[PDB]
Amino acid sequence: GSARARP
Amino acid sequence: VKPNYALKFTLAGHTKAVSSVKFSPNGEWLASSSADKLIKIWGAYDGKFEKTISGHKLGISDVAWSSDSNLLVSASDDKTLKIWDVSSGKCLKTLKGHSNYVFCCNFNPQSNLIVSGSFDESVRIWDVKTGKCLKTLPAHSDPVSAVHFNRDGSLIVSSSYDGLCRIWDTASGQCLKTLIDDDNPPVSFVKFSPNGKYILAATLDNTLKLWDYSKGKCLKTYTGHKNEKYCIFANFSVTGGKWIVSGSEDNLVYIWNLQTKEIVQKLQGHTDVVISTACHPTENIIASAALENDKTIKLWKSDC
Repeated sequence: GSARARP
Repeated sequence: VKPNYALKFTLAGHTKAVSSVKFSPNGEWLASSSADKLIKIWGAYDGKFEKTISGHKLGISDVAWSSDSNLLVSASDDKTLKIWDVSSGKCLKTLKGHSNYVFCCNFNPQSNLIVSGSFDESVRIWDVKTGKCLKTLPAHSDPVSAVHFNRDGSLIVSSSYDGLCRIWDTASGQCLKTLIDDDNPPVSFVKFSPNGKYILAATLDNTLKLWDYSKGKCLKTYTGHKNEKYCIFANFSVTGGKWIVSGSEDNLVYIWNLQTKEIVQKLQGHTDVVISTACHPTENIIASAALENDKTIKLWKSDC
């Protein structure tokens, strides 16, 4: 994933 | 007066969530970055896929163009930024020094510097030519969600989960202003207006605000969208009517009248959180992109 796409 | 954005293209090809889309300053291209560790380049006007750029070893949270549209910089969970030659696809530089995920990045207008923000709570300023880190700013007390230069590069604005927006003097690295809210909601996005006099700031309480940052006065608020969880890009649209554009966690693109604060359009069609929107530099074109249940980019066009 990527940090921006994770809550 | 309201825009009439209509869907023109859906751009499929990323295999995980899209994280950020940006148009090239010369208007030719859209770049997209993704949790799938890839950058993709697409034609801004016909949506045609151009190329894939790869080399990050973990996912990418942001991408940004140099002012001459020749370079890109990307921010990755692998704790690095990479500078890319768009024409060749080659990684020209790897920017090392953050100690946690790099979340956001931008070139200055001169495009001799890059600014980055990270989960390590710092803002770093990098020399594009050498790749050296010139300054590390102890900017915030929680992850930095956005970084942006103003029109002449003399200021940086940063935002954070710590609830603050800060304005920094690029040359010295000193903090010139802190914008504070008593409820301290996380600030999930910030950027300067095209003229540099205002900042647009998103907070994770479903709210966007337009600030005159020197006076420390909130001039406008925009509501109606859903934003409690993700760092969603928002934009000034100035090629036609003067709008504010944002993604939303209800899978819609929201467009407001900047001055009246009314919602003037909602763009339907994505099937997951619209994490990123971008406005074309010269045409009334919006790019939008969504998270893992969707993974597509959509291009929309309006007559105003």
